[PDB]
Amino acid sequence: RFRVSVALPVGAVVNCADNTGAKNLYVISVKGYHGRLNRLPSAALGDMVMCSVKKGKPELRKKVLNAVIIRQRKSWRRKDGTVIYFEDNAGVIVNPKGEMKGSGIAGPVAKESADLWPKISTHAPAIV
Amino acid sequence: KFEHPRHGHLGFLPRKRSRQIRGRARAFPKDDATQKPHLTSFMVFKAGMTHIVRDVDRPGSKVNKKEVVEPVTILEAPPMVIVGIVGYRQTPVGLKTIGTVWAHHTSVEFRRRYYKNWKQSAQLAFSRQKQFANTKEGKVAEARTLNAFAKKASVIRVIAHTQLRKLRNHRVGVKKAHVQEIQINGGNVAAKIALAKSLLEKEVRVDSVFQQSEACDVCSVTKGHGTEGVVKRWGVACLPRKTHRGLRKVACIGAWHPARVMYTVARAGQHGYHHRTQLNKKIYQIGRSVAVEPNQATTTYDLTAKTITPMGGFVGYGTVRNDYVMLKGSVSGPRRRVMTLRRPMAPQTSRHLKEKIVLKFIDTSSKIGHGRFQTKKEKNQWFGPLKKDRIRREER
Amino acid sequence: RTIECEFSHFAVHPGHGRRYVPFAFLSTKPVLTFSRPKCFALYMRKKNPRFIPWTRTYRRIHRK
RNA sequence: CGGGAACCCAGGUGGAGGCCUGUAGCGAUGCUGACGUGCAAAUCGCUCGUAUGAUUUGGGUAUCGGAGCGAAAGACUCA
RNA sequence: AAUCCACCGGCCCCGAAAAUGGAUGACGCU
RNA sequence: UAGCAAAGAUCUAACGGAGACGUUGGAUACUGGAGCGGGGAAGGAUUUCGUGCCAACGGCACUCG
RNA sequence: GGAAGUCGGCAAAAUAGAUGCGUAAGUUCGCAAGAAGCAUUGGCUCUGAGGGCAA
RNA sequence: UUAAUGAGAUUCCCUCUGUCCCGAGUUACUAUCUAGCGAAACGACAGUCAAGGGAACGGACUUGAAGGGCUAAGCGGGGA
RNA sequence: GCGACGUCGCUUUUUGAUCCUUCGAUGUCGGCUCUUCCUAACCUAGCGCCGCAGAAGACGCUAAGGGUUGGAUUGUUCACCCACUGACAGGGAACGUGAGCUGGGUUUAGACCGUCGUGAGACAGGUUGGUUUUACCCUACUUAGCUGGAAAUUGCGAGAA
RNA sequence: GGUAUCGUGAGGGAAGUAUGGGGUAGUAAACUCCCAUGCCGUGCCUCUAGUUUCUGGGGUUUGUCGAACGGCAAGUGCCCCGAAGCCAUCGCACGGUGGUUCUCGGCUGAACUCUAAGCCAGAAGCCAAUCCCAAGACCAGAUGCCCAC
RNA sequence: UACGUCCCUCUCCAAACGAGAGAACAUGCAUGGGCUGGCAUGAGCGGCCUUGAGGCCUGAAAUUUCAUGCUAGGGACACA
Ligand SMILES: [Mg+2]
Ligand SMILES: [Mg+2]
Ligand SMILES: [Mg+2]
Ligand SMILES: [Mg+2]
Ligand SMILES: [Mg+2]
Ligand SMILES: [Mg+2]
Ligand SMILES: [Mg+2]
Ligand SMILES: [Mg+2]
Ligand SMILES: [Mg+2]
Ligand SMILES: [Mg+2]
Ligand SMILES: [Mg+2]
Ligand SMILES: [Mg+2]
Ligand SMILES: [Mg+2]
Ligand SMILES: [Mg+2]
Ligand SMILES: [Mg+2]
Ligand SMILES: [Mg+2]
Repeated sequence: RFRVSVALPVGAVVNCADNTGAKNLYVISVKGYHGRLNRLPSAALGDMVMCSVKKGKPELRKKVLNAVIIRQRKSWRRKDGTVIYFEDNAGVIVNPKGEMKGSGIAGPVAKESADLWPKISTHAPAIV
Repeated sequence: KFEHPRHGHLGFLPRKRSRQIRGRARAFPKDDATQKPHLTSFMVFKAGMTHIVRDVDRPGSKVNKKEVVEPVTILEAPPMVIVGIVGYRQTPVGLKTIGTVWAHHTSVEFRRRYYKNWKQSAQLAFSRQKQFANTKEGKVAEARTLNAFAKKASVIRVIAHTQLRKLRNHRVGVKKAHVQEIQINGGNVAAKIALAKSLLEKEVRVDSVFQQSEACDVCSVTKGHGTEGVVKRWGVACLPRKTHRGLRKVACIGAWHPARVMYTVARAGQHGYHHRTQLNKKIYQIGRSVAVEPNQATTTYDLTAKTITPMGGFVGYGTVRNDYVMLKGSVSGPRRRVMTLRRPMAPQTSRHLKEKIVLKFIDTSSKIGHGRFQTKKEKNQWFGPLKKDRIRREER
Repeated sequence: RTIECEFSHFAVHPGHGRRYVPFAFLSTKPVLTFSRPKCFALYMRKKNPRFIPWTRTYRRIHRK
């Protein structure tokens, strides 16, 4: 895990950078979060979340499923001291265990999500 | 049923103004008589902050790898002039002083500390102690209590003050001398005065007290904010937008019983300007003065020539002219507030607190801006003879 | 060890700028660097570096 | 009127309407805003309803106490 | 040269516990 | 003590005065022609005007009202 | 990030003028409708027409 | 049953946002201090607690525990 | 591990009584917010013990120290699912908490409906719309000062960690 | 006596806590550690972010000073950028200590076993300590300086 | 008449007001220069871009070093 700034509270619509059909990733809840009071579960760059697809194919829509954040539109300060961020939120849609599930990513997957998911980096056009 | 973890820390009550700005070690380390007599504290002045780049160690994931940007603090540390020696009895009501030998000379900044005007005064402070020291009964009544600091004493504390005429900083508006007792943590108290008696009336510079890669504890007084409300002082919560009589409050500050407000509920009052300690602040460089080494911030991988002082000084402090100390991270001061270093309490035996350090880069880019230039002789290289100097370096 | 800026070609000493990964492609570098948020806010607006008096390329056009 | 053995396709004209936006006017929905020892024995702010009308308003003039008057709330009839 | 098989009787051990701090009335007494 | 917090910010000279006050000049403003405008009805009836005055009344003050 | 706040989008934002293009469901054919929805707006020098007074 | 109309009641969606996660900074005006002015509601006396008993949830009683005095700004627990 | 049969102590966020306090007024549930407290331990923490080989559960004791979530529908408490989590334990504090907020439910005066009633009207039936004042006083707390003080302001009264 | 400085510290407060990982080790599984993260706490402003009455610099809009220059009015016109300061689990730093006992494994054996006396041992626990406050705990703590009468 | 403290002024690590940290011929204050940093090419002019990263702002609730300018010492107790 990393000291990534949190960007995607529960109820955020991330879009799908994975050629599996979906378009949105309404964040249902962050997998791994330990509850705190009145605190909205906030996803981060490497975090795996649970999602419902709000736009895309119906064969995956009305269903709770998993996703790993690819890209974060919120600037997190890398520990090397380089504050970096993206055009757009993005998340792959993933196996409940954690696996790629979907055609290799159409976006620059970030470092904080590749070395926490050895199955994403092998499908991502660039790492940044 | 439902609840949350309690707001703020009850072990910093009362949230009260510290009784002096001078940071003062409440407790000095445990006396290990297996060590050498030494000085376990030192007063520095918070210049400001900056950040540096470090070659990392301690194999982990973010470590044993490429460098890291870690924020640091620059604490200007002029040498301290020891004036006295103070010994304590170990009596059943807690330590009590058993006398205080002074030096024969006592710097004119030290004697200001026993005044509040000093310029309409007649400067009689330590007049009958300079005179009576040159006597013979003086030498008697001085070795009569040094021969006491071995019979009755257990804790031996020199009295050091700061050199401020040696601190050409003006924004430190004070010309008194900050006076601080400093524990000696050697062994065999007989040989503990021997140190004290020796370095008395001699300047003690900070590297004599501390070493480079080891950590201290920073007794200091927080930046004050006056009367802060409940949401800022304790960080409780804001009531909803809809609230009447406003929303920056604690709604319920008491049940029916007890029918008194508790000391635990949050209320508005002094925030900041409290005495804090900041255990385990790790020194990264304890570099000497520009008067002796005008290449402070150039270690091995910045072969350029520069100093700690950023472009345009530290904001609100000035230039660092003395034996600065570079800690790691935050220090509970505003600029030009005296900090007291202290050798730490913790066991400190760890691969995260006892590891040595090399600094591959330090930033002298100006605090006042954004700064894109280190070492202003790089700024001149970016630009050209623009019209400011062109109207002077071409008008002759 | 100072990665030079993207839109104004400043020198960015480590820990000052704020890098940026556009949702696009680049064989050169996928991450863009900006010293000041002025340099970036004026890049989503997407001026050109030339035609801006304080950038660096302007100081290859207005200098000759 | 243009244009084609029925009366449709369009072009203008004109300026209707308990029509619309909106100023005054007249109202008072929301903030359950601000005041609540008021500015005020009911006000203030913003929002808001209507604004050619079954409209608003002046003066005069009618109808009042077991009564009057009421598009009716037992409303109003000098707090 | 003592040692048993069953029970009667408590003082006393557990059975038994709450929520402001805490009451033989207080200290204290053994 | 609560308060004297909605609605226009007075600034200056030299003059007067027993003294923050007034007057004049200059300055910057505000009302902004559904007006802090000029006229009337209803109502009030000397509030008009001038010269004084300054006790208490003008919720501060006043040389002014 | 975007109603997860809250009894409740309360409040605030947002929308916005003009012009051009389009504009469904339903329907008492009048409407709905400013539907929705897009699109263009500056400054400048121009070039067009648009009219009263006779051989 | 219904087109239109609705400061009507209701639900969703879109947009939008400090409603919120989670708050932060700024601004007038106040509060604050001052000069001038100056009320009132209210008022037995008052006025630290715990426990006991008690018209059974005490400010006074009982037994303990705190308490030097006078103070300015707050707050809203109590003074049923 | 409890279960026949059974019983016997102690239990209040219990179902009701009682009518003792309050009728010249203890302002109504729920929330928000915040603090506290208890253990009958939900989690972590400590061994214990089994048909407890590892794994992994299994039973138990000790501990109040720390921790115990985010949502959808509901005014709700409760309930229910959703999802996270080490787990989302159970309680008190005047059913903690309106001179703190909110005003959704109770909530009257308007109105509609259902049943009832000859009718006016009734319903602890439904629906909609519907005041939320005052701290400037004492203490509590919170910070902020000042000044006296040892026969705790007095005797000279005398006690030095 | 005053005034001044340095301490003492009775007493009160009190806080750090979870989770994953690597490690040796599919080992008649964990455990000093190594590594992060999260929450809480206390700080901080180097960076990043927010904030702008530096109304800083610029741009622009209606009105307006005869017009530029320059301004001004729009209770800060609007807009872009903006240092300083403040501030964010939006940034950052830091928060791993000694005894004492009971559960308990157990020792000696009496009158064979842990306890009847003699006893080690240790998780929490409590207790101090670090930490915050500080003699109305009235400091015969130490110390600087000094009167008139 | 003592040592001293306090007020007035100034400073600002402090601050609602007190209190605090200070200074009291000092780099103290005020200007200017320089640095540092914001902005983004100034009125005017030559041939619209050129002068030109120009002009302006930069410590002020209070960035940093250099040159010149002025620069209360009076009160109140202590004190009898
Ligand atoms: Mg309200
Ligand atoms: Mg209107
Ligand atoms: Mg008439
Ligand atoms: Mg959206
Ligand atoms: Mg009365
Ligand atoms: Mg008080
Ligand atoms: Mg008070
Ligand atoms: Mg309630
Ligand atoms: Mg909710
Ligand atoms: Mg009080
Ligand atoms: Mg202590
Ligand atoms: Mg203690
Ligand atoms: Mg000031
Ligand atoms: Mg002082
Ligand atoms: Mg200057
Ligand atoms: Mg100054």
